[PDB]
Order: sequence, then structure tokens, then C-alpha cells
Amino acid sequence: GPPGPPGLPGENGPPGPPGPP
Amino acid sequence: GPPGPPGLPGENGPPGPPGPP
Amino acid sequence: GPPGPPGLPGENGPPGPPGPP
Amino acid sequence: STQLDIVIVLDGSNSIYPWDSVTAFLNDLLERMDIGPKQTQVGIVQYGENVTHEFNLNKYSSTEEVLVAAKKIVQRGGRQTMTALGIDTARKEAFTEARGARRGVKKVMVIVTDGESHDNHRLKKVIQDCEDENIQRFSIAILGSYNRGNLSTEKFVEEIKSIASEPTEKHFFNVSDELALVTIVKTLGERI
Ligand SMILES: [Mg+2]
Repeated sequence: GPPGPPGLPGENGPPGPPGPP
Repeated sequence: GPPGPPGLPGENGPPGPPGPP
Repeated sequence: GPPGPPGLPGENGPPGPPGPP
Repeated sequence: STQLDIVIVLDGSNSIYPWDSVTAFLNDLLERMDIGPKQTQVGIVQYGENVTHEFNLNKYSSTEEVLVAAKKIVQRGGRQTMTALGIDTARKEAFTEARGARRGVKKVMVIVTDGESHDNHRLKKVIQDCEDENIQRFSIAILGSYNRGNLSTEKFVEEIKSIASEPTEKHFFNVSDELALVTIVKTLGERI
């Protein structure tokens, strides 16, 4: 019949890079 | 009609923004 | 029925460290 | 005595797709593994938001038992993936005598990852620990992000492949590589 419910969202992304020193 | 199962999960999030100067 | 749509991507990662002056 | 202490740590978080993929990879792994009446003890551990244990290391004595156990441990989901906790909890809570580990005969640690190292400090501490204790560590990468273009997945998994300072050809493998599993066993024949 009809399609199922949407999947679960992913996990938090990786940390950002160091700023301009 | 019988509904389908849950969809595929989400991928990991995008990298964080660059740090401050 | 068929599997549901893919889940949303993960949340944006944390900001990077400050550039050591 | 061709016996050895092997642990496999898998993740079933949101970054991982249909568990049929890893169970098929584990299927082919256990199939090639020579799990006799008293040799090749493999423990399957699942991680994510916590570390769950379904079977013990010396809970079986046959390829068929470990193969069934591997596909029996199905992860329905995980809030996050903590690679560093997988390595940590495996060398202590899986490689413990009360959990069926031997007297320390060839400590083999096989872990899967997708690329989510939120803390390199914890994993580096466990790495230096297992490096001093000369544990045979193997890291497998699973690709299941669809890939909507050349986003350079190499720069995403690089963080985990750098865990081992030794040749990546004998430490870092892929889920879609069956020769990788053969490479593990052939090099596991040695004492290190
Ligand atoms: Mg994950």
C-alpha cells in the first residue's frame, strides 16, 4: 500500500577548523 | 493497503564553521 | 508497502577553536 | 594452539544504513574464520549511545554459533556514534576473563566506523594504551551516505585511519572489500 514514515535524522556534524591566528 | 516500514536514516551533519581570529 | 523517505541530515557541528594570536 | 581473543565492535546509529549490510559483512567474516571446537573466539559488541553486550567471548565453540550470534545482535538505532567509547569498552569490558576472554592470547580488536570523531583525545588515549599492550587493532570503514558528489569522503574517514601509525593496508579496511577480511586472517597468523 502507501509508503512508510520518514527515517530518523542523523547525528551532529564534526567540529569546525581552527580560526585565523 | 498496508503502509510500509520507516525509511532510511539521515547521515552525519555538516562540519562546524571556522573559529574566530 | 514500500519504505518511507530518507531522514534529514544531522545538525551542524560546533564552531572551531579561536586562532592563537 | 591456534586460538585467539577477537572482539568485533559495531555501531547501528543513524549514520549507519540497513543492518543487513553489516550482518552480511560479518557473515563473510565468520564464514572465513576458522572457529573450531576451541579456537578463534569472536565476541560481538554493539555501541552507540551506550555499549550493549548480547553474547560473551567464550559463549560459543563453532563458526555456526558465532555466525548466528553476529546476525542475532541487531541494533535498532543509536543516538550517536562514539568510536572512542567502542575501543575503550572493548579492551576492558569485552576483553575481561569474566566475559569469556582467555589469558590474553592475541588480542584482536575489529571496529567499524563511518566518520564522526567528535573527540580525538579519548580515542588517542585508548590507542596509546592498546599500542603499549601491542593489541592487533583493525578499523573498517562503512560507506552508506549515498554521496551526492565528490565531497571527499577520504577527508571524513581520515581521522579514524590515522589511529594506526602502522601500514593502513593491514589496519584500515572497507565493508565492500572481502580481500580485506582475508588480509586480517593472513596477518593474524603471526604473533602481532
Ligand atoms: Mg553514527
